[PDB]
Amino acid sequence: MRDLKTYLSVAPVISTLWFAALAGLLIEINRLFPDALIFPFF
Amino acid sequence: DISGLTPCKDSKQFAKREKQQIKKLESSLKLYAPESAPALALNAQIEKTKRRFDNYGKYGLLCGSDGLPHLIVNGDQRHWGEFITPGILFLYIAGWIGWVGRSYLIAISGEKKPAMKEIIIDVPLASRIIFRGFIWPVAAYREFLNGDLIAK
Amino acid sequence: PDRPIWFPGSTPPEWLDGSLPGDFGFDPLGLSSDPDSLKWNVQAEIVHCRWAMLGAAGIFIPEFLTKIGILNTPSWYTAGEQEYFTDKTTLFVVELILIGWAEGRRWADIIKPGSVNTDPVFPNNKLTGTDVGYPGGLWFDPLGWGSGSPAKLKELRTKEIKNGRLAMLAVMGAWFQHIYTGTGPIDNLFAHLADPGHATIFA
Amino acid sequence: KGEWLPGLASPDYLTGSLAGDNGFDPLGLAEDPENLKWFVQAELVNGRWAMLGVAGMLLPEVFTKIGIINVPEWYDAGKEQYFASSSTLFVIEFILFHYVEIRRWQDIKNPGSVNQDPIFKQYSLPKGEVGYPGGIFNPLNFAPTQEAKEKELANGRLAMLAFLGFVVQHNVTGKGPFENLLQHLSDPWHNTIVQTF
Ligand code: CLA
Ligand code: CLA
Ligand code: CLA
Ligand code: CLA
Ligand SMILES: CC(/C=C/C=C(C)/C=C/[C@@]12O[C@]1(C)C[C@@H](O)CC2(C)C)=C\C=C\C=C(C)\C=C\C=C(C)\C=C\[C@@]12O[C@]1(C)C[C@@H](O)CC2(C)C
Ligand SMILES: CC(=C/C=C\C=C(C)\C=C\C=C(C)\C=C\[C@@]12O[C@]1(C)C[C@@H](O)CC2(C)C)/C=C/C=C(C)/C=C/[C@@]12O[C@]1(C)C[C@@H](O)CC2(C)C
Repeated sequence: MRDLKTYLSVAPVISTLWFAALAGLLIEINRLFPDALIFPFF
Repeated sequence: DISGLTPCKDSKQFAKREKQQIKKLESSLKLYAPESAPALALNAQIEKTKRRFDNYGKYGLLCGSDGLPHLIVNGDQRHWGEFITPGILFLYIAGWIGWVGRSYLIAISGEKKPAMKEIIIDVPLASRIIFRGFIWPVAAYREFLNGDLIAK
Repeated sequence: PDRPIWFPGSTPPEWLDGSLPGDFGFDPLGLSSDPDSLKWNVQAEIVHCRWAMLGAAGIFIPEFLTKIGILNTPSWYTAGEQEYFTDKTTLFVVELILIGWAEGRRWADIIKPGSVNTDPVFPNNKLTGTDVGYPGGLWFDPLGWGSGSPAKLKELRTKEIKNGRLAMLAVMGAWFQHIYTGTGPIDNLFAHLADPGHATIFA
Repeated sequence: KGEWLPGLASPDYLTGSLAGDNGFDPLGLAEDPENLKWFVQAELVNGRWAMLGVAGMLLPEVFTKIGIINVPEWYDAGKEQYFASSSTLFVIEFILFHYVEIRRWQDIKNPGSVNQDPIFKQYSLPKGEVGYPGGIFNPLNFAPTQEAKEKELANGRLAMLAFLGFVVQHNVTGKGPFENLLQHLSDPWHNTIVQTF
């Protein structure tokens, strides 16, 4: 378990997990709000 | 209004462009059966286009002569939401990221071989460091005032 | 050492001794090599066992009583669809706050074994538990059946753990049976008991 | 002193000497003593103003709902016409606050330096701690005991939270605070935030 956790903390794996999470969040945000060109909340 | 620009609800080329897009979509829509899924998808596309044009008209942008919206980066109070507010948001996010990275680097600099910590990140320390970026402007201002920001 | 194991004739893992209640040496994936992982897994298993026991009881008692003419409760699968005196969001928020207080207390107990044994408001009331996961006290052990000889305590803990495992299996079986077949679990049991051969999963 | 979160060790820099100490600093802001002093003064001022603000936007609404004096709401209090234009009042406030805040800043930088009156030289403030001038500022001669400071800090924190709630719940719902509370009390289970949207 220690060695598996150490391997999971290597740079490419952490990078791909972080970027997958970011891409998913961005895609979901763009799906909920389809188009956006200016900031209209104010 | 500004630099000879017309409000986007008044302009006629905007409505002309909307008409062309709707006609182009309906040209392909006419092929499939009414009950088929492609017809539903194309109807959803048409509704999305109409909603987008309505929102663009509502938000008060200024289309030019060609009929496309233009952005004003002067700082005029009527057009602060086009550039200035997203700029502030981006600056906040970038400062957060930079502060978190610099804090992690300084934290791991103490050990004997920081290179092995860079190539193999440690998760608990980074998790502790990450949430301190929510208050990055205050910490940066105080560190600048003290004199810990710039190396000597 | 000589206790029965899950696979007779095999070698139990070194990190599984047998002192823990309900220990049979079943850990082929090595998910609890680290002692801290062992503590966390034990706490999670205990919580899961208790919650699933409550869930299995609350699923299978009203359905059986509805099979008889005593009760008229609806199906457990459609319970959330019905209407109540408040919106589901408000009930969810109130439940979230209420359960969150207790879960924070339990988390504080897990992190530090002896920091939440006293009533914050009145310092007179105390909790008499001395083991993590077994709060004890008058609130969670009014009858006093908890404290006792180590052998009796281990036997009771093993009974509870086995019942909880069976309950977890029961709840997942009920969920999968309802989604696949489309009828109440008691109906499935009666139909299978009527015709043991043909009335099975292969139908 | 007390622990904000049970089971969590208090930060090493917070030793409990300061009044209103509970070890609440998860983000590590007050890791330097100078930052600690500056933030102590800032927390005093932000909150000493907040109590007055909350009272000003709360009490008149209650007294008007009773039916004694008809006063405009706190959001609409700026539209009403007064004996002078808003610009003149703003300029006067700017000048006076400039003077008093520069005096306070000079007190903070060098303690015990601006105690002396600049015009009538015979009057001076008695020596004391920073942030608690005393003297003329304490006309009733109340002892600055630690318990009073703790009560003041707790009241200030509550007032800050109340002001934030006022602002947010008036932005979301166009009505005022007291009418919002009355509406919630009319039917508690169908008037919370989650009921709206
Ligand atoms: C750790 C954070 C970090 C920080 C705070 C800085 C800071 C800075 N960079 Mg450097 N840089 C970094 C990483 C970082 N860099 C990396 C990874 C590279 C290689 C791609 C470079 C290559 C680089 C160049 C080529 C230049 C700078 C320059 C600058 C300066 C101006 C800002 C700017 O132009 O951005 C420029 C930013 C980029 C080109 C990319 C950096 C953003 C990366 C993708 C993210 C870093 C995040 C990191 C992975 C976080 C890990 C922490 C986590 C484990 C907890 C400023 C001192 C400029 C300069 O010299 O100004 C005087 C410049 O010319 N940087
Ligand atoms: C619900 C979660 C759960 C959890 C956390 C545990 C946890 C534990 N078990 Mg228990 N156990 C469970 C349910 C669970 N059990 C069930 C349902 C049974 C009956 C089959 C048993 C029977 C059992 C035996 C016979 C033994 C243990 C033992 C242990 C301990 C060491 C093994 C371990 O590291 O597990 C950690 C486990 C996990 C992290 C859970 C998730 C694992 C993956 C992600 C799940 C894959 C899902 C699953 C395969 C899908 C099934 C679908 C469903 C419809 C059936 C530890 C306290 C050993 C012991 O020492 O006893 C004290 C041992 O000998 N358990
Ligand atoms: C482990 C957790 C657990 C959970 C989350 C639930 C969850 C629920 N229970 Mg179940 N239940 C459990 C364990 C659990 N039960 C156990 C161990 C038993 C055995 C005693 C039961 C026996 C049971 C009964 C006999 C009833 C429920 C009902 C309910 C449902 C709504 C009522 C409510 O929750 O108030 C807490 C619920 C109870 C503990 C019993 C009190 C009955 C409540 C107040 C509802 C009465 C409303 C009425 C029947 C509906 C119409 C009103 C009328 C004016 C028109 C909901 C699905 C009710 C239902 O079926 O609604 C759809 C209900 O009648 N449960
Ligand atoms: C926990 C006990 C348990 C019990 C008592 C039952 C009982 C029943 N199930 Mg099964 N089932 C279970 C677990 C259980 N199930 C689980 C966890 C799942 C999810 C994978 C299923 C999924 C399932 C489906 C999808 C269907 C049934 C069906 C049925 C009935 C016919 C038997 C059959 O065809 O085999 C099917 C059995 C399974 C796919 C796997 C069961 C094996 C698990 C590991 C049992 C372990 C329990 C224990 C050791 C055995 C005796 C229990 C006793 C001590 C109380 C029977 C009443 C069929 C039905 O509707 O009958 C008409 C049906 O269509 N079951
Ligand atoms: C000053 C203030 C309000 C002042 C209001 C005033 C003057 C109002 C004036 C008026 O109303 C009147 C009287 C009458 C009206 O007619 C006119 C106006 C003009 C409208 C609020 C401060 C409000 C201040 C607030 C809410 C501050 C909140 C801070 C928090 C929660 C910080 C938390 C943490 O920093 C800690 C403590 C430790 C870290 O480790 C972690 C984090 C989380 C970073
Ligand atoms: C908590 C839980 C678990 C279930 C079910 C949980 C199950 C089946 C868990 C199974 C785990 C397994 C098999 C793990 C196996 C292994 O990990 C080991 C042990 C060791 C490794 O070496 C090998 C592998 C294989 C990885 C279930 C809880 C259910 C609840 C509260 C239900 C509540 C309700 O019903 C009520 C009362 C009334 C309804 O109206 C509403 C709902 C809400 C529906």
